[PDB]
Amino acid sequence: QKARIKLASTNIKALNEVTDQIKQIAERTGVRMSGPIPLPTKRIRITTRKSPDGEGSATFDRFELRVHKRLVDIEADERAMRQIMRIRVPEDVTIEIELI
Amino acid sequence: KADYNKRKPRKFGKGARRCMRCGQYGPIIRIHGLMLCRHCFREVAPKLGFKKYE
Amino acid sequence: GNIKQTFIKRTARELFDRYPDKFTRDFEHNKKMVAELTNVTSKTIRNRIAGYITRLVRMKEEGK
Amino acid sequence: AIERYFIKEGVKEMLIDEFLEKELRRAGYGGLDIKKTPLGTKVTIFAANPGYVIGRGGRRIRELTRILEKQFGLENPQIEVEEIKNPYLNAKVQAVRLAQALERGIHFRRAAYSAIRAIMRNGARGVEIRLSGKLTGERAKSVRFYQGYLAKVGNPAETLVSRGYAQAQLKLGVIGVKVSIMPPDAKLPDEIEIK
RNA sequence: UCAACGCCGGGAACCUCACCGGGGGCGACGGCAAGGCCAGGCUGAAGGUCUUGCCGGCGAGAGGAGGUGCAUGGCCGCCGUCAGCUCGUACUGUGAGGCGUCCACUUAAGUGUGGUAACGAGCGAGACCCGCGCCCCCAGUUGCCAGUCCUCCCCGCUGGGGAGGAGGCACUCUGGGGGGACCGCCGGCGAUAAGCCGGAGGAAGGAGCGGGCGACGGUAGGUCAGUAUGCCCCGAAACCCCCGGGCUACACGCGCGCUACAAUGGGCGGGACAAUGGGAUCCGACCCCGAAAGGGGAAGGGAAUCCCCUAAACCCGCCCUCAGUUCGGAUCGCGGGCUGCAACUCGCCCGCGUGAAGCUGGAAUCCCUAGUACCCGCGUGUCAUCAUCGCGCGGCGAAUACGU
Ligand SMILES: [Zn+2]
Repeated sequence: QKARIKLASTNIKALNEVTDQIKQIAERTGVRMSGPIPLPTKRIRITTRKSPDGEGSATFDRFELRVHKRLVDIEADERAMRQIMRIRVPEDVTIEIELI
Repeated sequence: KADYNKRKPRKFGKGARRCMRCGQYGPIIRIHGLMLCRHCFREVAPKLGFKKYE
Repeated sequence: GNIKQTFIKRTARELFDRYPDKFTRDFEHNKKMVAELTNVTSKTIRNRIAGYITRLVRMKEEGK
Repeated sequence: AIERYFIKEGVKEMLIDEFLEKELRRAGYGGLDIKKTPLGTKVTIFAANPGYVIGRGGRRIRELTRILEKQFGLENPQIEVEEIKNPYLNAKVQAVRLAQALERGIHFRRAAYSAIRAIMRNGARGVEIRLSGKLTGERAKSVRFYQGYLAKVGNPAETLVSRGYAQAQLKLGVIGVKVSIMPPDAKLPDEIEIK
C-alpha cells in the first residue's frame, strides 16, 4: 500500500518548502519515494477591455492566474505518516493525501 | 397583499446575474464562478492574485 | 543600437582604475573577474562590462 | 471545484476588506488576514489605532463578529486586532489621514507639506503626492508635490513602491488624493556596488 | 476627420429597459387600530377594490439608467513607446529671461564620443518582467515504448507484420535550476575615438525574435447609462414590481464584411494529416432506434488518466468542357424537429421542390518586409436556445527593397 500526495500552489517557494520537508522526512528513515513529479502548469486567462465607454480605439488587458502542480508517492509507512502529517503547510499551498 | 413589489426567481437570462459588488446586470465575466462586472474585475484583479505576465 | 550605457562604461573604467592586472585580453577571464569582484546578477550587463574592459586593455597595451 | 471554491473565497475576502475599509475609516485601516481552522476561523485586523476598535468597549468587536457571519456567511469566526508599526510608510493610511485633514478644513498646501515632512523624517527615499479637484475655484485643477527618488514605470515600480488613493467629500465636491512612497530598504537594478 | 459607424464587450422573444399602452404597490424618524382570507361581481388576470361574512389587538426622508462630462473624482483614447521635462552652484544680462539642454559625428533613443562659461545631479529612454528557440543536472506518473523477455493472431515464398501483459525512462514530453552572444575574433570605412559594413565558427548575431510596464504636462477629447460624488429636479412621483408591444418598423445615402461572377473549377466515391482551450444535473465514449435533424439507456472524468477531437484546404479515379451552364444562391411553398413558462410580431436545424441579380468592376482609395502577407479550417467570450462578431490556435506558405 502506497500514499500519494498532490500539491498545488501559486508560489513556488512554498511548494519547494513542503517538498523538501517531506524529502528529509523520507530520507532520515530509509523509504522509497518517487518524485517530486512536476505536472503541467495551469493558467486561468482573462482578456477584457480597458475603457468604461465605447469611444476611442480598443485596447485589452490580459490577466493570468498561474497554478503549479507537484506529485509525490511516499510508500505509506507508519513512521512516514506519523512524521509527515505533522508539518505546518503555508496557507498559500493546497495539499491532498490519499492511499492507492 | 404585500407581494406586488418582489421580482421573480429567474434561472436564465440577463436578469439572473447581478454583480456582487456594484449591481450591474449585462456584462458579467462569469468565468470560474466570477459574478463580477468587467469594470470591477479590472480594478480588483491584483487583490485576487491575477497579473499581466505577457 | 550597440551603445554601452554610461554606468556600464563608468563601472568598467572604475574597475580598471584599481585591480588593473586582474584582467587580460580574454572575454571569459574578464567574465570570471567581474563576477568575482562586483555584485551584478545580469549576464548581459556583466558581459558588456567584460567586453568594454577587454577593449580598454587592448587600447592600453597598444597605447591609445 | 477546487478552483471555484478558491476564487469564491478570494472574492468574499475582497468584499469584506472593502466593507471594513469603509467602516473603520477613523482607526486607520491597514489590512486583513483571514485564517480558517477547525479551532475556528479568525480575522486578523491591522490598525494603527486599535482604540477605535476595542477601546473601553467590545461593542464594535461583537458587532463585527456577528456581521461577518450574518452577512458574509463566515462560520464560527473570531477577531484579533493588531497594531501596525511604520504607519508613516504605508500609502493608504497616509492618504486617508490627508483626506480627513482636508475635511477638517485645513489648507491643502500646508497639509501636504506637513505630510511630506513627516514622511521624510521617519525614513524614506521618495514621496509623491497628487491632489485633484476644485481646490481654488469653480474650474477643477491638479497639484503635485514631490521629494526624493521614484521609479514611475517598470517592474521595480510595480513592486517596490507603495501606493494609495482616497476621496475627500467636501462641502462642494470630491477631491482625489493619490500618494506614492518608496521605502528605505529598496535598491534599484541599475545601481551596482564594487568591492 | 484621423481618434463615430461588428463601438458602448450593444448576438435585446420575457428579464436586460432606460421607450409606448394599461394595472397595482411605497411615508424610519417628528408631532395632530395597522392589517388578512373561502366563494361570486369589476377585471387581460388578479382579497387589487367590491357583496358575504369571519380572522388579526404636514413637514422631512429613502430611492432615482432623471439634467448638467462645461461643477468633480476615478478610469480610458490621441499629441506619443514620441524624446522630451527639470534642479543646485557659478557666469552673461537693469530686466522678463539665458547658458547648461549648443556645435561635429553617431544612435531606436537629451543614446554616446570629442569640442565648448560651464561644472555636476534627477524623472523619462535603457536597465526591469513574460514567452520562443540550442545545451547540461534533477525528477519518471495519470506522460513515453526503443531494446529486452512471455502469450495470441495473420500473410507469399519463413521471410515479415500486428495486439496485449510483464518490465523499463532510454527517445518524446513535462518543469525547477544553471550555462550560452559580448562587435568578443579577423579586415575596410569613420579620425587613431564613439560607431558602421563585411568574413569565420555557431542553435542563435548585431538592443537574437515577439510582447508588458508608457514621463512633467495639455487637450473644457469620451464616460454622471459600470460604481462614487456636489447643484437642481420627482418625491404620489420621473421611486419598483407584473401583463402585453417596440428597439427587428423601410421610396432611400453611407462604413465594415460574407457569398459569388467558374476550369488557378462544380459534383460523386475513396485516401491522409493539427494546435490552442473547456468540462457537475457539465463533457459525454459505447450500444440500440430514425433518411436527416434528432431520440432512449449509459462507462469514465472534479481533468498529463475520460470527453469535446480521425479539421479543412491537399492526393487518386469517374461525369461535366467555356455555357446565365452540372456556374450562383437570393426569394418563396409543403412537411419534420430542439431549447424555453412563452417561438405570430421575433429564434436555430433537416428534407423535397422554386431558381433572382451577378460575365472581373469609373473617379478614387486600403493592409502588408518572414513562418510575415495571401489561402484553409478549429477553440473560447457572450449562451436555456442563437456567430457572416471579438480575443486567440494551428495547417500551407510567397514576391520585392535593404532605399528616399
Ligand atoms: Zn461592478
